[PDB]
Amino acid sequence: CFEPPPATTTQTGFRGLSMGEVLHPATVKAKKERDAQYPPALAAVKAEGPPVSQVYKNVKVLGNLTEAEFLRTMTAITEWVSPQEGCTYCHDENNLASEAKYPYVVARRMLEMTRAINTNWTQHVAQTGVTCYTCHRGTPLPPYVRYLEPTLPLNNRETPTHVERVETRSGYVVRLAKYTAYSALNYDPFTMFLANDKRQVRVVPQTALPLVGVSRGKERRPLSDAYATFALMMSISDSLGTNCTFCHNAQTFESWGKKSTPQRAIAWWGIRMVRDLNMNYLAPLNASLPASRLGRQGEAPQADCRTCHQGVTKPLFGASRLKDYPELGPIK
Amino acid sequence: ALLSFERKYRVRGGTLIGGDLFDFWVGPYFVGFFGVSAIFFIFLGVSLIGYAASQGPTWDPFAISINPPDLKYGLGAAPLLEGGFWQAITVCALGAFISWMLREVEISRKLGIGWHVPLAFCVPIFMFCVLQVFRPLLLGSWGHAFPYGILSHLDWVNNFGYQYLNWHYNPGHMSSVSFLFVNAMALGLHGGLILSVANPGDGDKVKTAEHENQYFRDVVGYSIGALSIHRLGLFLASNIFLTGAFGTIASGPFWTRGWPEWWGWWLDIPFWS
Amino acid sequence: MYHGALAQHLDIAQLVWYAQWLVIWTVVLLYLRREDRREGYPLVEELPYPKTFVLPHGGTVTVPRRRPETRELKLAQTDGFEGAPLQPTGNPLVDAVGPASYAERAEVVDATVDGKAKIVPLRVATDFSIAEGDVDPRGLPVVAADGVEAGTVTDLWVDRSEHYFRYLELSVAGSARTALIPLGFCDVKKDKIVVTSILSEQFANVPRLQSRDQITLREEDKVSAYYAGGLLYATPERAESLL
Amino acid sequence: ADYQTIYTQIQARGPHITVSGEWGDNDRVGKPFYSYWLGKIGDAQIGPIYLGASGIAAFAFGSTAILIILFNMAAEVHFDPLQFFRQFFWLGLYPPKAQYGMGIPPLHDGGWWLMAGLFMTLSLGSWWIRVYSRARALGLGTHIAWNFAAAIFFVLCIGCIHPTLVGSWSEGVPFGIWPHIDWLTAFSIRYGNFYYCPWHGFSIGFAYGCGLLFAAHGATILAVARFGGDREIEQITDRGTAVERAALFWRWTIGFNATIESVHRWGWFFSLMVMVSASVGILLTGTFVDNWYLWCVKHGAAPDYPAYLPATPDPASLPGAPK
Ligand code: BCB
Ligand code: BCB
Ligand code: BCB
Ligand SMILES: C/C=C1\c2cc3[nH]c4c(c3C)C(=O)[C@H](C(=O)OC)c4c3nc(cc4[nH]c(cc(n2)[C@@H]1C)c(C(C)=O)c4C)[C@@H](C)[C@@H]3CCC(=O)OC/C=C(\C)CCC[C@H](C)CCC[C@H](C)CCCC(C)C
Ligand SMILES: CC(C)=CCC/C(C)=C/CC/C(C)=C/CC/C(C)=C/CC/C(C)=C/CC/C(C)=C/CC/C(C)=C/CC1=C(C)C(=O)c2ccccc2C1=O
Ligand code: HEM
Ligand code: HEM
Ligand code: HEM
Ligand SMILES: CC(C)=CCC/C(C)=C/C=C/C(C)=C/C=C/C(C)=C/C=C\C=C(C)\C=C\C=C(/C)CC/C=C(\C)CCCC(C)C
Ligand SMILES: [Fe+2]
Repeated sequence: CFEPPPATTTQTGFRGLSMGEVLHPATVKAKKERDAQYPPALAAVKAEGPPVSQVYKNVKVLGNLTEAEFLRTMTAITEWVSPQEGCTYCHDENNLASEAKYPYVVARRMLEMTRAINTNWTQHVAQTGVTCYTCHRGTPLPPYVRYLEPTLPLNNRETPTHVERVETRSGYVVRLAKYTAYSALNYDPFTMFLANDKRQVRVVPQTALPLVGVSRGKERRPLSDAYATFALMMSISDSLGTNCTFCHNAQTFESWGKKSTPQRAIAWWGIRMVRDLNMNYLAPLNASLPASRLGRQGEAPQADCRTCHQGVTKPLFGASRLKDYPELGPIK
Repeated sequence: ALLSFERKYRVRGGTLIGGDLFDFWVGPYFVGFFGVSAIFFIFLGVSLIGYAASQGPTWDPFAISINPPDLKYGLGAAPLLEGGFWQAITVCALGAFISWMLREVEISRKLGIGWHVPLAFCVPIFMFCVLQVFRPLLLGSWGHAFPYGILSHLDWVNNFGYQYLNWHYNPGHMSSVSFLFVNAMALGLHGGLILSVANPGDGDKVKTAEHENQYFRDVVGYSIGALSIHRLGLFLASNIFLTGAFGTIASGPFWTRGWPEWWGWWLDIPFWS
Repeated sequence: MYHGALAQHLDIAQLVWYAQWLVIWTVVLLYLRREDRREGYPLVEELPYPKTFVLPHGGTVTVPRRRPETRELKLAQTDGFEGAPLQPTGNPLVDAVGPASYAERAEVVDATVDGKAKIVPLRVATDFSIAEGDVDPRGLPVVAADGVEAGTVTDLWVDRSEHYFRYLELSVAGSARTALIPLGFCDVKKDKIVVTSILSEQFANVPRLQSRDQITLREEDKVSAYYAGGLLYATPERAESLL
Repeated sequence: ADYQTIYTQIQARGPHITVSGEWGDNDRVGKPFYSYWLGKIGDAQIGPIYLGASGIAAFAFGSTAILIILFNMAAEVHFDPLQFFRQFFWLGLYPPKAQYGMGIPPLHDGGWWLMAGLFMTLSLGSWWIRVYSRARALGLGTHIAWNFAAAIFFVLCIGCIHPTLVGSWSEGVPFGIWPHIDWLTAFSIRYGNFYYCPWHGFSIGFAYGCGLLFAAHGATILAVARFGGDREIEQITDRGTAVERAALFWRWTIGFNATIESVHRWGWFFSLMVMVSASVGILLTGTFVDNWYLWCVKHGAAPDYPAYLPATPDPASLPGAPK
């Protein structure tokens, strides 16, 4: 009902604009204690020895690394992906080279993905970077995943109610509003923006006057595009535990420069990164994952904003393991 | 200089303080003690506004803006050009509003009438205090309040409205808007009804108070009356800020998330979730 | 090519912006402010055509008003200034000056839609009665501002057009007469009628009615203003500053 | 302080008054009943009520308009009555999603929305006749009808007129509690911030102005209720001490004053310009203005603030950046 005083607030614009984050000191401290569960880096190993390409039977990505570094990598991977089962979740106990189980082939595709984010998408991740834990958080299935339709609850670990289930058609708006931060926007921002590069987010014209040949009849973009942009931004703001002012001067949402904060550019690179992972990486693996993991339309669970962030402007409060594990990007 | 009936009403007495010393008229304006203080508050304010505007980038009325200090300054004293100007105009504004009310109290006592008008002006003063003094106090800085500019204060409401995702969903704002629309609608109904009876058109007779009561009984079925309409009109106008004062103050100190998310006491009840 | 882009750097939205401020100031300055001047003019100590209203019960009356006889005001100036206040020369309650001043209304009894006298007592209005739940003031004493029983309410005066009580008829103690008072000056109690406006020794000078069973608009102003004067003129302390 | 202004201390009761009109004196339906508690803050009598050929038709077109939306609200919660009461606020009827232009939208996509709005138009249209004819039957001015006409004039500007000008039925206002709330943001976004529209600025000024006027006038009449300031009809034709004290309060406060009748013209014109200025804004919105912020920048009305956080260029304009 109410969040008890006081409240921690910041400044993101010129004084008097009321720009900045509005945060509750109990909610954030509940988020830090969840994010502090980040497993610390493993001890430094010996760099002297032959690369694992000559040593082992089936290694195609981490082939340059030594046996000491490779085992360390696999010990770290288990601590972030499948610690409740262990090595045997993705391996056969007698054969570590064979690809008899499904979490092996997906893992190798996820490795090329994680390396790519810390090598190519550094405009977003910078020197902080991301690991396996940033999304998985010590579970094989990432808590926050998205299908081709809105689902509840956001965290899939939670036991859902009958109405919140995607099967019951009576609670569609319930699944629709919660993803758009409790708003009755009849638009899914994931399937229209976050999944593919089919739709342009920007809906506001850069001209003071309407150009002739675009502002009359079928030439016009429907108002639904302005709704969905607003529906996307709500999903964006709720996933980072912040508001518009963090990236916008509400005076003008379309303009960049003094009206935009250095984080809006990062957010833009966030949109372009999510799509590339969804399309090139998180879409073709539907044949790699079983029929149980799939949704309803034969699609694989894809990522968005909250997948790493989980309710904070930065995933895990600026925690970096990039230097600790150079095998996850950037790649030379 | 006076109305054809004013002379007999212009008498000594009615002042709260000052006595006979301030009791007189400047043209049509009455002064009193609070007339002197008000003018002083208005004078010193505009003078410092005229001093801050020459220290600004432009002279365009739409663009003229004087802003509060940074949030890191807190509720302490801020430098003149760094929100200090704003800190002086606020006190000057408050004093000008407070003294103007008490001046209207000094006028109401002289005419032997009710105290309803200066008591109705306490509401917009109260709402000015919520935005500029009350809500900033609970947070901990003077910078949260709005700047004094024609177009600049619109951008403050914009960001502050957007800080909690969607402001329409605010329960205090909902009722605030509800009373803003219902008061304007009633003034269109009341203002139109009085002119309809008095002016039937052409060479027709001015109707009676029974015709007032007959019209609404024929249109909607229920009439409030001739005295009660001015009571509700005052009620519907006051409750714009009365309900609005609780929507603004909750945003921040009592609620940090978005206001659509506040509607989670109804939807997520275990038995229909 | 832009929709609305005409000559120069101007646009259609800019032109209407001027046309918007055009019609407003025209309605405000050339009409609304002129209608504000139909009462209280000319200036003592731009004008509109004096408007005409056809009365509900035969006849007409033009605004503003010009009366055949003047009312002398028994007041004297405090000082030689133009906006200088005026001071009562005698008793302001009977002379009707300041808050005790009544307007120059017509001396006719107010009328309903059917013509009948609007403000009448319950002795003329027999079909009218007090609602169940509220107090019947007939037979309850009237205690004045000084805490003294000034009289006793004998009947109630009702508006026959709106179904609403307006006046309380009470026979003044030690006067043998009846004096009227608007309900606005009264605090209704179950045992008493509370009036803080005037002293008990001032209940006898309340403007007297021409008829016992009917009241005119001017008489409705004389009575209402009389108690309004007492707010500032009942005790020698009600005229000076509070603090 | 006056107690009669707070509440009716003693309420008056009697036989009800029936003012004969030109037509329809037998069309009055309802046995009059009286409430004691409502009589404290107003009039006790509730009823009777007139129907007429203009009143029943409006209920006929109105109910049909409401039946369409309520049936579309139940279809979203899959006929579930328990989920209909839980999600009622979020539920609503929406315009066409994809772009079709000015042709008739498909049943499932803005088709029922157009029909619900069509029965809405005839409902408000037939009610205006009820607002107009009742004044003409009782020998009054048509002031209330004209104030209602401007109110109707604004609804159609955001209902059918603006969609006709630009050429898209998707521009319209959806039905529902939150869905119509969501439109106010989606329409302010498309045309570059509605704060920089002068006519939005005017309408707000008149919307606030009606609040100021009614808080003043409402308190003013209550202040002179002891003199008979509530009897406004007899105060215009015959200037009483009530309106004399009412006019002299403001003259000594602000410098000038209205009359008893003219201040109602002030309250009516302010009410009228909440709808007139709002209509002109929407008419210019889309037809002659694409962005309202850039319009105040084009003319130089808009103010500018220094960058607290480093100025942020558009990453889309970078050489080789993804589209
Ligand atoms: C981003 C935009 C949102 C927003 C953000 C917002 C915020 C942040 C706040 C409001 C508030 C309010 N909004 Mg809202 N809003 C409103 C209307 C309203 C009001 C009902 C309400 C109260 C305004 C107020 O507090 O004035 C205050 C007026 C004051 C203080 C005037 C002081 C008077 C002073 C004493 C006298 C001045 C004297 C002068 C100096 C002398 C001048 C003399 C000259 C002539 C010489 C409507 C009708 C809509 C529609 C149609 O959508 C809407 C949408 C939005 N609002 C958007 C969703 N709104 C307020 C509220 O209470 O809601 C919770 C509020 O705080
Ligand atoms: C959420 C509520 C906020 C809000 C959001 C808001 C919006 C969205 C819009 C306005 C608009 C307006 N606001 Mg504003 N506002 C303003 C000023 C103004 C006016 C320029 C204008 C018309 C409002 C009106 O008609 O009122 C009733 C008063 C009347 C009719 C008397 C005339 C007063 C005159 C218009 C005010 C002139 C002020 C001058 C700049 C003079 C400054 C004083 C000098 C001597 C130093 C003041 C001075 C205050 C104070 C004292 O608190 C205030 C409170 C607020 N505004 C709240 C903080 N305001 C409208 C506008 O046109 O802005 C561009 C508009 O669209
Ligand atoms: C993101 C949000 C923005 C926004 C979006 C917005 C839009 C899109 C529009 C407005 C408009 C307006 N805004 Mg704004 N707004 C306003 C207030 C206002 C109003 C002055 C004005 C007209 C609203 C109105 O009176 O319609 C309420 C009254 C109505 C709708 C009349 C209803 C009467 C009807 C005939 C009766 C119908 C009821 C029947 C019983 C039902 C029968 C139907 C049946 C058959 C189903 C304030 C005070 C603020 C502040 C404080 O910032 C604000 C900020 C914003 N607005 C934000 C910047 N606003 C309107 C405007 O002025 O146009 C330019 C407008 O179109
Ligand atoms: C229920 C509440 C409603 C309501 C009610 C009533 N309203 C009343 C009364 C009642 C009863 C009167 O008694 C009194 C009056 O006289 O009758 C006209 C008054 C008044 N309401 C005014 C403005 C008004 N009403 C607003 C809102 C509502 N009214 C709501 C709807 C708004 C909005 C919405 O913003 C405004 C701007 C003034 C005209 C007048 C103050 C005069 C004054 O106090 O003089 C003394 C003060 C001055 C002359 C100015 C002082 C100079 C300072 C130092 C410099 C200015 C600094 C400033 C802070 C900078 C900001 C500018 C920037 C934003 C650009
Ligand atoms: C010369 C000098 C400085 C002397 C010193 C004395 C002194 C302190 C003077 C004060 C000087 C100052 C600051 C003056 C400025 C006063 C102000 C704030 C003026 C604002 C003017 C504006 C823009 C007003 C807009 C409000 C508006 C729409 C008004 C028009 C409608 C009117 C007049 C309403 C008032 C009014 C109401 C409300 C009634 O109910 C009523 C009932 C019966 C008869 C008359 C009336 C009546 O006139
Ligand atoms: C600490 C426990 C683990 C150990 C000791 C371990 C050990 C090994 C070994 C020895 C190989 C090479 C086998 C060969 O070809 O000869 C290998 C390959 C591989 N294993 Fe593991 N493993 C562990 C856990 C995991 C987990 C949890 C995953 C999946 C998340 C995984 C996925 C893979 C992949 C993708 C390869 C291919 C190497 C490459 O090309 O990068 N393993 N592992
Ligand atoms: C719900 C609150 C928000 C609203 C209403 C909002 C508003 C908007 C609007 C209307 C646009 C489109 C303007 C145009 O046409 O160019 C936009 C663009 C953008 N905003 Fe927001 N904003 C919000 C929150 C955020 C947040 C929290 C971020 C940062 C994480 C952000 C980052 C961006 C970016 C990157 C774009 C460019 C879109 C693109 O080109 O792909 N916004 N915003
Ligand atoms: C479209 C979806 C996303 C958006 C709009 C978004 C937005 C943002 C924004 C605005 C920041 C700046 C925070 C700050 O510096 O204070 C940020 C930082 C960050 N994001 Fe995202 N995010 C999204 C999804 C993701 C995903 C999928 C990942 C994982 C690859 C991710 C990883 C990170 C990391 C590691 C940082 C911190 C880097 C730094 O130090 O600035 N985000 N994001
Ligand atoms: C070529 C021709 C055929 C096309 C042109 C037709 C035409 C003129 C179309 C114009 C359509 C129009 C005017 C559309 C306007 C839509 C607008 C402005 C909608 C705005 C607001 C809608 C709102 C607030 C929704 C209200 C709905 C509800 C409150 C829901 C349910 C109703 C109730 C709960 C009240 C029932 C009462 C109950 C207690 C018995
Ligand atoms: Fe009135």
